[PDB]
Amino acid sequence: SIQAFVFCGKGSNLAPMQHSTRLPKALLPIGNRPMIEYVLDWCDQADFKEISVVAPVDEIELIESGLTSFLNSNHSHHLQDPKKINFISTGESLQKELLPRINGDFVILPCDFVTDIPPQVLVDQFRNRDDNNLAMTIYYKNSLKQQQFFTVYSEILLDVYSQRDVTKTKYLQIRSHLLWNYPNLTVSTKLLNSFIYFCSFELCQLLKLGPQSMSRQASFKDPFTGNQQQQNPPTTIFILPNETLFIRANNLNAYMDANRFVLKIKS
Amino acid sequence: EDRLQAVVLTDSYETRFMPLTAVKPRCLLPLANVPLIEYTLEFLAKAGVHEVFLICSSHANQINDYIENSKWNLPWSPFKITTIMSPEARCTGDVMRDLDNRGIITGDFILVSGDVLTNIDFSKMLEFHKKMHLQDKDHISTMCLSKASTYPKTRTIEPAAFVLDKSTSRCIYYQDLPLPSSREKTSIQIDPELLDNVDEFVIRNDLIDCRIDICTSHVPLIFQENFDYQSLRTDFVKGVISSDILGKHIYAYLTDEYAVRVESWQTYDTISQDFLGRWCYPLVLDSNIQDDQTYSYESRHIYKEKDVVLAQSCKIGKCTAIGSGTKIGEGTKIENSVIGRNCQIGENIRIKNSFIWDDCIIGNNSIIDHSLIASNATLGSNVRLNDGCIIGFNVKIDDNMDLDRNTKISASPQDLDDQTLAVSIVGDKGV
Amino acid sequence: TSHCRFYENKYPEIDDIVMVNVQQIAEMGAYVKLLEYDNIEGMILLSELSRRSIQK
Amino acid sequence: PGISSVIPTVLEQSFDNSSLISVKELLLNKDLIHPSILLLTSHLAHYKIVGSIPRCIAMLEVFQIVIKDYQTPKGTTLSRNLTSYLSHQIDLLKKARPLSVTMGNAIRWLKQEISLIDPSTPDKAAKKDLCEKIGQFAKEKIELADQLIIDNASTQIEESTTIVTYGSSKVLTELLLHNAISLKKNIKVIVVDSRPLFEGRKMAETLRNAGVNVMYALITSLDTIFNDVDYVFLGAHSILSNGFLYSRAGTAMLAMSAKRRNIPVLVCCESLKFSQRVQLDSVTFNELADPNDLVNIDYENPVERRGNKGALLNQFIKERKFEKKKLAMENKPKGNKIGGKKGSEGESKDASNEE
Repeated sequence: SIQAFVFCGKGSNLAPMQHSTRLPKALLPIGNRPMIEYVLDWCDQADFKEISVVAPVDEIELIESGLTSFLNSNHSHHLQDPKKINFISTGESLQKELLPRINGDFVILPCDFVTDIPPQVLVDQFRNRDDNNLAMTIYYKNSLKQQQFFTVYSEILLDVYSQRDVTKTKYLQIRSHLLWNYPNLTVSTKLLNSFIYFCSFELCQLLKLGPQSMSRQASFKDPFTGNQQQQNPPTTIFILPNETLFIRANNLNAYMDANRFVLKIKS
Repeated sequence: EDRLQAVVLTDSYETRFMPLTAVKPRCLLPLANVPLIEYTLEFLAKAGVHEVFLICSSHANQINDYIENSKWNLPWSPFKITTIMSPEARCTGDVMRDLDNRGIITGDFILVSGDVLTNIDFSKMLEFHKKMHLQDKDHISTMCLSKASTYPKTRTIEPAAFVLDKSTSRCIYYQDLPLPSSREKTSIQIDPELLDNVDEFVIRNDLIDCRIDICTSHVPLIFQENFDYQSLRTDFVKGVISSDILGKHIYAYLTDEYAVRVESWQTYDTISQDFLGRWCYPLVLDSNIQDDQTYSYESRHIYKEKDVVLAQSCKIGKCTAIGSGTKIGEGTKIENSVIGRNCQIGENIRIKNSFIWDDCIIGNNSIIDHSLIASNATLGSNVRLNDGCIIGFNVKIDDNMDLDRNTKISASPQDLDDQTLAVSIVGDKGV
Repeated sequence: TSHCRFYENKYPEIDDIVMVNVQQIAEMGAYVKLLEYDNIEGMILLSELSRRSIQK
Repeated sequence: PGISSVIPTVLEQSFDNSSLISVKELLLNKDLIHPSILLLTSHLAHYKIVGSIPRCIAMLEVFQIVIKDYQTPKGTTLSRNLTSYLSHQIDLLKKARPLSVTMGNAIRWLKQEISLIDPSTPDKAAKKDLCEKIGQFAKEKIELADQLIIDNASTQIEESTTIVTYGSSKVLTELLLHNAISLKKNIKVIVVDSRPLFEGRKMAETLRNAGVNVMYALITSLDTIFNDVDYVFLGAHSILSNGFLYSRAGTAMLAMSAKRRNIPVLVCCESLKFSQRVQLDSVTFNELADPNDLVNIDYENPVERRGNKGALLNQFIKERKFEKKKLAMENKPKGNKIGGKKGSEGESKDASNEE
């Protein structure tokens, strides 16, 4: 009934450490405490029994070793290596591969995490409010240009539009049918996505038949559209994504943020 | 803060109310027995205006007469009414220009466009405006906003879009779309110049239009400078925003209280319904603002004035109003309708969500379902109407007539169906 | 249209067995349609129905 | 076991018959508890819709699900630890929120069933017939009983009637729906609602969703609408063996008003709702909830507002206690429509011996 999938890959976006043959993306010392330590703590807090970690082509046994030695764990962790990984494909191709192993609801949590927020309340929200998908956004660093945009709702708390500023037209465009149904659409600039994903029971059917997803963002939350034409088969509860805001300083790592995280950790 | 002057824009959205306006004007018309300008006047009084400017053009003489008859020409009031003359059918810019040419304004002035019925205490708002002005020199006008009724699905005529701020509250963009009536457009474009200077953005579409502005002594000068502007909401504010004068800012204000402007028929109906319910707290008929009125609130949402004659064996519904001097016979099954002052009724009228204005004579046997009857128009025998029917001024409806949905009736004794004289669409007669 | 007898004749005999589908109850007993012999109604009084919660 | 003791708000000088607090947020749970029970508990903790009748049905469904998921172990027999598990479940439920008589009855029935089937029959064959039997039972003492109630109402209710109702009893809603759509009658349904619960509101909404003329009523404005009203139905929960209705919120007042002003009160009830336990006042056994529900300004349930209220221990002695279930009188409600067709409230437990 309850399970979690842990995403692992390779450091491509990072500049300075990751290109070494023996050092993996999952096992990295940034600020004394390891990268997958926090994730393990989170999982422990969440009371999930069976957790299966998905591994890339590189590092097959190192991750296992990490899981085993040094660390409290006390849980049956399984590390599996699928074949269809090309990177040029982060985790969607892994997700597509592993679907009969899923019995109930699954939670997606990557290897890279800096976390400080309460973990139970997300899960509880996911459980209660009768929703298929839930994601998290956290404030930008307040300590002394083109960024990213996200949509939020305030009363129920919903997500509608999530597209970035990488590849788009010069003028920002909004759809008419996407605006009339659900009238209030607050667009924030400061918020950053922490890449925490929650999935319900009815998601396994779509991946095996028609793949369209890129970086677990393109065809995952955006194809919720039951407007204009309706030419895609749904699984029945209407398809609706959700979002929740948090105050504490805990975010993602991609660019030169590692050095800031170091500064943060010591307090 | 003492000594204030206000400019009220009356007679602006004619022909939009297509069946009416031929002899009698738009603003002079009553909501529930009492005219729409009266509320505005009351609001002005509450605010504390000392000099009132009113614009009249079409059917202006009657308006003037009404003003004269109202209790404000007499010297007891702090404010006096002066009329501005203008040619038939004009834009809001020309009038502004004329006003500027005349030259009266010293300091802050209130510009109200359209017909607004509102219950918000405004002293606080004024104070806020003052405080904001005291912050920085280059600041112009204040705007009013209110949360929409449930969902904007019945409100198709007003698709007002707003981009706002949390910290300082400033508007950016305005857009309109049809959608369920006609499915055509799917694109809206937003300005990319200023983003990081504001940081916080709240985009909202579910907001009721008010079109009320509290303005400083800059607007007429601005209008003089750039004479390309036609309307204040569509072109002007946006223009100001998009680097017209560098450093100038505008205000946005939010209030949860009831404030809706009249522009279409369905909207008007909704407003009437709201009034019938207990949504308005300072604006209830039982208080009697006009002093000539003698209305009193009764059980089961029924409004009644003093001295009403009604015959035995009748059933009543919900959210109804009955004026004074009404002579009603046996039958009436009244549900969700307003009836004007002094109305003679024969026998048996089945009423479902109807509407009747001042001085109407209804004959014998009529089944009326969701339609409006104007002033001095008489109903004969056998009248049956469908949803969303509007009857104009002085229409003498004779014997045996049947009409379906969206049938409009003329007021002039020109372009629309059903003539004011004898028999409507059963024998074509008249001019 | 669905009608006609199942075996040979419209009317049942003596000691023979019939299956009934009950539509409404509690007035006299059960005067309901048959499935073993035609669609003509057959009645039981409130005594022969019980062998040993009677309404449920 | 979980979490016990350590709770805000004082014990109070007035009204302390029952324990006032329990688990709401899940932390450190036993690795044997079925998730459906947990979910139910989570729901009940902050519920708006259900009341007495649907709750029991839900519980039954949950039990059925559990049975379906259950299989006989190699070591321990079918009747070895099941009873213990049931007891544990009951204890959890009690900890969460006090329970009804119907639930107790259901539990008793389950226990009886457990005893009836001897541990010798094939396991697959056992549960196959068990779940069918349980379904049959459900059909009989609930759905069929509801139907019976409806039919009783039908013969008694005249052409074109005005009905005044309270709460969120499902049976009454069903009846109203029947009146609206299936029989087609002129109905005026006045529904009354209180501060902490929006059950009346919900009922009104449901009625609207069908197409009925509804008047929304309040406790502050009661006498204005009566002085016209012909028939009044109350939201039934349990009838005691004295002749008193243990029911939700300000129904007693309504009953009193009815008694004062001409017309008697009517109550629709199930055949299994009856209790052999006896009490004659509201002080005896009170059902309590947290005073946190009455802190905020009304309008809607979730608001989160800054104003004035929000002190229980901070200010100089402040007690903000309320009751969920009250007692309705004996002589005022006379009408009772049950599984045994006809009877009065004075006839307290004549159906209890008949079963």
